[PDB]
Amino acid sequence: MLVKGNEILLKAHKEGYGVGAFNFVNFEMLNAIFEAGNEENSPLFIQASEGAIKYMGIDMAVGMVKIMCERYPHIPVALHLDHGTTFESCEKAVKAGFTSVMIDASHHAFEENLELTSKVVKMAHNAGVSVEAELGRVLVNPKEAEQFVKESQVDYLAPAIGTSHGAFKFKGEPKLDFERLQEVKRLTNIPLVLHGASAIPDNVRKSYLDAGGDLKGSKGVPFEFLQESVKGGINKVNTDTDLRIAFIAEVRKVANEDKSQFDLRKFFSPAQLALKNVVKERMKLLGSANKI
Amino acid sequence: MLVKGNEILLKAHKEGYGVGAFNFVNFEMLNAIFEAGNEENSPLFIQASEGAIKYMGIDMAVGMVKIMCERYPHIPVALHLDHGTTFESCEKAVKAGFTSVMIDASHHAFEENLELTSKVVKMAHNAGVSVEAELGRVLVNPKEAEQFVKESQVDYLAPAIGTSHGAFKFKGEPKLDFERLQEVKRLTNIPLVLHGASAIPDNVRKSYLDAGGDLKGSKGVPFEFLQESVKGGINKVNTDTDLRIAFIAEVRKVANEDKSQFDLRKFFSPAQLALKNVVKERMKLLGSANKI
Ligand code: NA
Ligand code: NA
Ligand SMILES: [Zn+2]
Ligand SMILES: [Zn+2]
Repeated sequence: MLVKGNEILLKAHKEGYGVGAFNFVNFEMLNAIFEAGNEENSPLFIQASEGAIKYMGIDMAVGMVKIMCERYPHIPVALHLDHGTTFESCEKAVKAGFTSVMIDASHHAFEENLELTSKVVKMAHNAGVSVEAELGRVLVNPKEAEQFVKESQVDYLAPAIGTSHGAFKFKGEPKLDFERLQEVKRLTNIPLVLHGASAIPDNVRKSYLDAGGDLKGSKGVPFEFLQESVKGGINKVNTDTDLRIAFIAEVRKVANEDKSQFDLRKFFSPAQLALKNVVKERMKLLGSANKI
Repeated sequence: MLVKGNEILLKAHKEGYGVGAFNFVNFEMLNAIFEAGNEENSPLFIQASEGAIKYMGIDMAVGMVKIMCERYPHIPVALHLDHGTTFESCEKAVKAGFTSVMIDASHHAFEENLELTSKVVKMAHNAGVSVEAELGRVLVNPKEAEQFVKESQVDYLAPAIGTSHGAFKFKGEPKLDFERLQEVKRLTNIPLVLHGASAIPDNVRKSYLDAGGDLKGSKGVPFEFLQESVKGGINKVNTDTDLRIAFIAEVRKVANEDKSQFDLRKFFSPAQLALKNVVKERMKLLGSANKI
C-alpha cells in the first residue's frame, strides 16, 4: 500500500523513531522485507537503487511492490529511489509510481547541489512525491544545512555526520558527531537520513564466514551507532549491505553442504529467512516495530 | 501477451515442431526465458509448478508474467500450471489467470484418471483455458490413449513413451518408443507432451561440474532423444532441470571465485545469461525459433 515517503518519515520525525530503508533487487529480497514488516507491525520504506532499477526494470520494480501491497494492505509502504543521480532518473521514477525519490548531488558544490535538488523538488512535489537530498562539507555545516533545506524545500536530508560514505569517504574509524546531528536537527526540523551505516550483526557475520566468506573490507558500525543516531534525530536508516550478507551467506552454505543441489528454492528460502530476520531486528532496534 | 495454451501447441501440432515448456520460480528465471523468446522469435510456453506457486504466491507468478508481456507485446505467451495434483489447484490457477492447466492423475487407474481429468476439462473449458493430462500403463497403450482423449476432451496429452518419470519411473537408460509415439499421435490427433526428458547440454554440464557441482543422478537424455520425439509428434517439451543446472552453475562459480562477493546482481546476472542461452538453444533444437 503505497504512501508518500514523507507520510511515514514525518511520523517518525514527530515521534522520534527510526525507519529502516531496505533495498531490494528482486523478488526474494522484496518478499522477505514485506514479511518482516508484517511480523513486526512496522511501516515499510522500500529502496531501489538505479542499478537495481536497471536490473529489474522500473516496471517490474514497481509492479512487484504493488502486488505485495495487495497482500498486506494494512502496511504503509514507501517506494523510494535510492541515490538518484540525475533529474531525468528521478523524473522516470516519479512517472513510474515511486512515492519518494532521492537526488544525490552531494559531490557538487553547495550552489550546484541546491540547484539540482531544487529542480527535482519542484517536479516531484508537483506530482505528490517526496524528495530526499544529501549534504556534506568532511562533516556537514549545520547552518549550511539550514539554508539548504529552506531554499530547496526538500522533505528529508542526509547530512554527513560521521559515516565514511559517498562523497565523504575518509580514512579511519567512523564516529557519530552527536552534537552536530542535534544542531542540524534543530535548525532544519525535518526527517534526517543516515547513509553508510552498515552494522554487520555478529550472527550475520558468523553466518557468512562459516559459509567460507570473506568480509575483510566490510567492517560495520556498532548497534550503538544506530541507536544514538536515532536519539539524535535520524528518522531513516539506509539498509542494504547487511541484507546482502545475510542472504548470500545462506546461498553459500547450501552450495557447500550439497554439491548436487540446484533447486532454487533450496538456496533462496533460507536466504529469505536470514534477510527477513535482519530486517525484523533492524525494525525493533530503530523503533519502527508495532508502529502500524 | 497471454494466449491460451492450445493456440501455441496446435500450431506446433500442425507444423510438426516442438515448443519448450520452461519452468520459472522467480524473476531471474522468468526474465531470462522472455529474453530468450524475444531473441529467437519463438512463442513462449511458461510453466509454474505447484511448488513454484507456493513459493512465489500465485498472485506474484501471474503478476510478473503480465508485466513481462507488456515488455514484449509481440510474443505469444501461455501461462501453464505444471503438474497440478487436484481439481481445486487447477481451478485456482484458472481463476488466477493461467491460460493452461495440467491435471496429473496418471498414478490413478484409467477410470479415475479420466474422471478427474474430465472434471478439470469441464471447468477449464468453461473459462476458456486449455488442459493437459498424462496417461501410461510401463508404456502407454495407444488405444487407451485414443479413448482417454476422445472421452475427456483434453487439449493435449503426455503419454508414457520411454522416459523415467512420475508414475512410470524405471531402472535402465530411457529409450524413446518411436512407433508407439507415432501410433498415439495417429490415434489422438492432438498436441503431445514429453515429460522427464532432461537433456543437459555439454557446456551446461561442464559449467556445473567446473563450479564444484555433482550431477550423480541427473544423466538425462541426448539431444537426439528430443529431436526424434518431435519427429514423432511431440509438441510440448517440459524443460526445468536443464534451466536450473545452468543457473545454479553460475551461482556456484561466483561464490567460488570471490569469497567477498555478496552483490546479488553479480551472482544472478551471469546465472540469467546461462539460463537464457539454454532456452535459446532448446528453442532452436525443437524448432520453435522464428515462429512468431
Ligand atoms: Na537514499
Ligand atoms: Na505439464
Ligand atoms: Zn549518500
Ligand atoms: Zn508427468
